[PDB]
Amino acid sequence: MTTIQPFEPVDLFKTNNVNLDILTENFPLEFYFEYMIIWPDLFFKSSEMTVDPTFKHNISGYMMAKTEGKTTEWHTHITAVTVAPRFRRISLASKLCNTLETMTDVMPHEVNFIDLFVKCNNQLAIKLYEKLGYSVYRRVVGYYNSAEDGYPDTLKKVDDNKDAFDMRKAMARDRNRSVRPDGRSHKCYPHDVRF
Amino acid sequence: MSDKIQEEILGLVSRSNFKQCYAKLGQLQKQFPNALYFKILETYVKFKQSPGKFDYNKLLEEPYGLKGTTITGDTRSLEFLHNFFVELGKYDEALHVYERGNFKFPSYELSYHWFMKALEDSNYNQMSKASLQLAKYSDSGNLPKRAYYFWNAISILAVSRFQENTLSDPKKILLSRLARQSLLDLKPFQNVQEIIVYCLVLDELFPQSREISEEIVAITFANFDTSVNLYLKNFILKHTKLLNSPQKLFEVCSKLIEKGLDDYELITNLIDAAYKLSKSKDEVKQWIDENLGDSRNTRLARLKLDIMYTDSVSESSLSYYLSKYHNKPCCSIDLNHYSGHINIDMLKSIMSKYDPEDKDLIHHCNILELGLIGSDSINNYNKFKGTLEKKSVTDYSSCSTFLLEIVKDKCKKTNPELKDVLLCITILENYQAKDPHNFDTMCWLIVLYMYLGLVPDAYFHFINLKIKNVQTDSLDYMIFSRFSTLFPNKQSDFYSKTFHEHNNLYDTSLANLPRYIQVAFERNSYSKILGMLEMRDKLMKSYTRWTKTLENLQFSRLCNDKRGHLLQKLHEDWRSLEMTQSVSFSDNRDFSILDENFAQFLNRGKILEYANLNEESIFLTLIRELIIEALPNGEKTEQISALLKKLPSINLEELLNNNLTEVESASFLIFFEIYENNGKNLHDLISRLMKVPINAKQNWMVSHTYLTKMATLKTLDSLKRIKDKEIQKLIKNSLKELRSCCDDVFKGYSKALVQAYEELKKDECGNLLKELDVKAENVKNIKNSLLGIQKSVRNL
Repeated sequence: MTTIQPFEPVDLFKTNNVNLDILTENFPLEFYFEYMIIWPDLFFKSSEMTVDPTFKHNISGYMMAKTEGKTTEWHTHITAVTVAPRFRRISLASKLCNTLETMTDVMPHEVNFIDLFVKCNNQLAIKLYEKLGYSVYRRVVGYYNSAEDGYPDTLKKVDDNKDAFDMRKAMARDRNRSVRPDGRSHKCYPHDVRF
Repeated sequence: MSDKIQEEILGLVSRSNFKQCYAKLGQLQKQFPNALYFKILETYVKFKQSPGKFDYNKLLEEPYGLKGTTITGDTRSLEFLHNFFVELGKYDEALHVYERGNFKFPSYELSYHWFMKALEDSNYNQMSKASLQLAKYSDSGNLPKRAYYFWNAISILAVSRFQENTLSDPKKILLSRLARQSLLDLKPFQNVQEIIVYCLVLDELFPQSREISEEIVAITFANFDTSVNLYLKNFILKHTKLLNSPQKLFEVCSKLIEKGLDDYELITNLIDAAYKLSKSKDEVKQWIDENLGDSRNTRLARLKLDIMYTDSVSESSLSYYLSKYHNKPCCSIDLNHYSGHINIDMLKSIMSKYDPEDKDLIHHCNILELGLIGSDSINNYNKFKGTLEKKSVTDYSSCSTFLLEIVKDKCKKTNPELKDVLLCITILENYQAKDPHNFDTMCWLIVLYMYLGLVPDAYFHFINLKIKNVQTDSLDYMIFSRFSTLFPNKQSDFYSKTFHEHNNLYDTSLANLPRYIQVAFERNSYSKILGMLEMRDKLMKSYTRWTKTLENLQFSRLCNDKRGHLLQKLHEDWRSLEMTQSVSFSDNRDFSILDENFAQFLNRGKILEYANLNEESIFLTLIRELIIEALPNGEKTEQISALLKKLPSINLEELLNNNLTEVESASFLIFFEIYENNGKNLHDLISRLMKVPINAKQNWMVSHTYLTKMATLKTLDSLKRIKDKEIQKLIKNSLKELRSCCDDVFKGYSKALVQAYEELKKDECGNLLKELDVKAENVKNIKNSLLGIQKSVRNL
């Protein structure tokens, strides 16, 4: 069974069962510290009481987020979501997404909406996000461009393996102002995403 | 202008050109007669020229020591005094001067400076004193006075968790009383973090107190009305259970569950409270389902309700959970947690009731682990190896459970055979070719090679794992443990790039911690501080952190690399551990990533004897390296002598054998004889070292025993205090056979592998190989890796 537990800084030593996944990024050790320094309350993990901490890590995942924007743009941004391989395809990814909803929809956050960036070719994630009530707001061309790739010069060229989806969900207090059904047809540069 | 002088003087001090330092300081002295910073510089320069010529007590104890009267408020003057005191190992007098300086000249800047430097030394007692001085002079500061009182509480919390040995019994109560009263006087709390610290102060500094639990429960439940906090959820759940109030426990769980928190801990406490409230089983089942819907916990809550209400899991609740999760990976652990209450046959019949189409790869894996059906890994993998070509490339294949089970069964033998080790290598390599991203089998391929000493092909695996950041401290121990005696190739990417990039965690990230610690206090992220406080402590005590530096010191010695800078960092690292007043090592290695019962598997598995490293082994290796620095001087040091007493008061010979290899045990006793006994017994000691046999069956010991012999002799050759002619004759003569047998042992090791391959093709190994639907991989490829090692060993 899964219980939602705080992610302590020392739990990073207990994340190998989740971190060896190919698509899960092991961020620089400084980056893990930044999130909990400014926003500790949203930095938590998923734990299994059925897994004894003495013999094996019980952490099944950890969620990193942040709050940015002002006035109408005050929102919680989902940075990275991961689930341990032993606990996939059991809707635990949905639970953590809903966990951010009840946490940020009440005080002291009361954010207007939740947004995140997902690669356009990530059909597995796209179906998961759209299932829970999330809706795509715009396509970020060249979001994952490296230094070699350079800054994108035109929005006419689009690649699913390079562009990222500004992938959103509206809250009740937003009145769907920050979401639109035609978000796929809207294109903007990575620098245009400013909060 | 003050700093610009510092490096110039130190640079001239570093180059031993002390002569003009006095005149230039004298020129600064005549311009600035009242600048005591130059006076501290003079003593610093004096001590560097000849530590044994200048009286520490006369020049440092009376003006600046624990009874020091010369007290100044200049931050730079006090910083340099703290630096010099730390450099002398006088950590108590290092932070004593700042408390006196803040005592004589209290200011918000000086108190802030004292708080920062004491934070560097991990003197959690001092921040408790330092924070209070800031609170009184918070008027000129940038933070409210209420923040500093919490800082004192956090520092008190810091002492309680990690520096409990530094408090006398009356002092613990006084500090406990001080922590609560300071936070009480700041009520009402302004944010969640302030509430957490007060709850944190009460929870651990006032344990088992009835009024403490009620007060925490009351305030946390009040905050639950508008906001949802997981820290307060932990606080309220723990104390309400202590209160033995099922009605409150039911209300708390009901309140949080209604808010959208799908937590089994809430469900279990809701379930436990309802029984003590005599609620019917059906009422709780419908209430949980109504508010939480159909989830993993809700399906398994019924099984928990079955055990609590009937002491056995009913088929209705079990089948409902098995209706959706019979073919899920989490089915294994969830049912295992309740294996003591579930009838196996009743569970077995349900698994046989499902359709064979639903009896997928995951369903059989859940069957295999539950022990419902006997192990059929060979057939099940053959049945489900077709899932390999249809699964996603990034997706992991569960067929590893079948193949690893075979791998585990052979590896559970106490003494794996050469063919047995190679047999598992062949099986996993073909699967890993089919399952490139599966770490479960890929880690075992890594471990299999390291036991055989085959670094180059094993290192080919690590680059595919993309190990970085935290994973370096917890996963580099399969590869970088004792690297100086396994793969001494400086030109290889293994050491030049992979090893060097892995040090950035310790050389850069570890030094960057204090900057992030300061902002957490200033940004009022007090809750993460205590957990982040444990983070730094384990790092300087990390097993990987200490092993890599000591082994590199041997590796630098083996390659005749410069060690003066390397030892300096070791002393700084040793100093960093000492000022934390807790000399210990932190075993952060992740043994569980390979097997669930790896703790039982470490001590019995010769497959991981190269990774069998404990605190005693690590501490000993530090002593040998420290002897290396002291041997050219020929003088016994109190630093070494005191650490020798900290070793167990047993026979030194037996202590080595329980933590170090046989060749290391002989080599360890070598350095003591010259250091302690002036080397009277090397002639018998060196002969015993050479008598250590090197056989082709020693696997990773072959490289280990050769290079340990290679490393120790090169030290004794470069040690110029060896003056006896006769011992000088054997040391060079012993080296002659070591160079000569460089290729004799390797071709024996190379030859021995060939017959093991032939053994694999025949008898049981061959018959299963045909059953495996896998053909033996070519011999020539791994021989080149072994010959590649022999290629590098010759040039050593």
